[PDB]
Amino acid sequence: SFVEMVDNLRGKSGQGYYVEMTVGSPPQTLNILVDTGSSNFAVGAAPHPFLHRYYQRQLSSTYRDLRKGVYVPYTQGKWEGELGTDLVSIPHGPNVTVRANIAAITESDKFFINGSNWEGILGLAYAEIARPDDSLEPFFDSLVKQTHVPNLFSLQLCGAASVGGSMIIGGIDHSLYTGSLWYTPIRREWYYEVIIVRVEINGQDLKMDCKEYNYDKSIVDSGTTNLRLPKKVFEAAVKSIKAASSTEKFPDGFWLGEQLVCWQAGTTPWNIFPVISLYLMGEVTNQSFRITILPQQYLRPVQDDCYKFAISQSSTGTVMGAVIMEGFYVVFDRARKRIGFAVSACHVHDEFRTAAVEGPFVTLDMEDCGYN
Ligand SMILES: CC(C)CNC(=O)[C@@H](NC[C@@H](O)[C@H](Cc1ccccc1)NC(=O)c1cc(C(=O)N[C@H](C)c2ccccc2)cc(N(C)S(C)(=O)=O)c1)[C@H](C)O
Repeated sequence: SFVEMVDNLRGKSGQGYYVEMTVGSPPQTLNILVDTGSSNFAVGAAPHPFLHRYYQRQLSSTYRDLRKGVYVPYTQGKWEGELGTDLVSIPHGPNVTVRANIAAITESDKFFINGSNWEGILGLAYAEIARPDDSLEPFFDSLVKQTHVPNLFSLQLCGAASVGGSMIIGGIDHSLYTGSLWYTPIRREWYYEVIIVRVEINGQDLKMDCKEYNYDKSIVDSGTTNLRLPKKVFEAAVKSIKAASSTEKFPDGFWLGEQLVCWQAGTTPWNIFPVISLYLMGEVTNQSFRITILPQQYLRPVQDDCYKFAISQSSTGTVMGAVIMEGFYVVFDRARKRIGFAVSACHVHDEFRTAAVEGPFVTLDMEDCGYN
């Protein structure tokens, strides 16, 4: 069942995790970026400098035009295209074929990435944020109503120059994580929004108003590279990581992601970089759990060893991107309106520290952490 889906994700470092899919009749094989931070299924349908191949509706026996246009803007990049429907299949997924909506991308800007090796995007979030509007069915909703595939999927993103991982569609593969799964409620169903109730850095409470962490939302977004934080939080955090690593000095544009930093290979001072603990709302009253991330997650690798600072500011709330998701087995349990976290089988090691998921913790007034 699920062993066929283990390792069905590929990618280049810093360029995104994709899965193999086929569209149309006869089947057109395509690499599709897996994005929990959006809800449209789209593929390049026109020649592009960065695209090795693209979707051809002309050669599809099954393609149906919807004669509606569509435009989709992300934080990074944008595109427009022609809405249609076609048969879609997942080679290393469940043994099924569904008719799903597909946006055929004819125009785009700063969206496709050179060398990334993917030609499309699979938005796995809810209809509420689908473009043009919620009447356009997202892929996973189509898959669930048309088949007996359970309303659940898991993502295990394995970090660094080739990355890989697993998208378990329809279930939970217990050989891919250690310890117990801890679950946080999905607050409402648009993005996969969660509520962060406490933040620690090297075991010291950031001591911020709970609400600041979730202003105006906090989402789990596999389509985003970084851990993005609200301005006030981000400044609090950076001040703390600086002070921890003040033993060395970096140009200020490093903390902005504008510049790299290098160390002679094998001498990277991981110790002076702190661990970050995010506390998430739990399932029972006054109960939370924490996930802890190593500097090996937010110092992304680019003779020597060079790194980019992968914590950034945001004006759309906290975005728990690949930085957080790598090294965790993440269960998007839509059926039970919850997201599970567990230490990944491909958690990446520190000599004297480890990524963790721990509970139970007690946290009072967790509902006050939510922003309205
Ligand atoms: C459709 C609507 C619901 C709009 N939704 C959204 O805007 C929300 N989520 C965004 C994602 O949907 C989209 C989908 C996408 C876009 C472009 C290329 C590939 C994939 N992603 C991004 O905007 C995005 C991408 C990157 C980035 O570089 N990604 C590469 C592919 C990657 C590398 C490694 C791991 C994962 C992804 C960065 C960023 N950053 C801003 S950063 C430098 O990490 O701080 C943002 C947003 C966070 O609020």
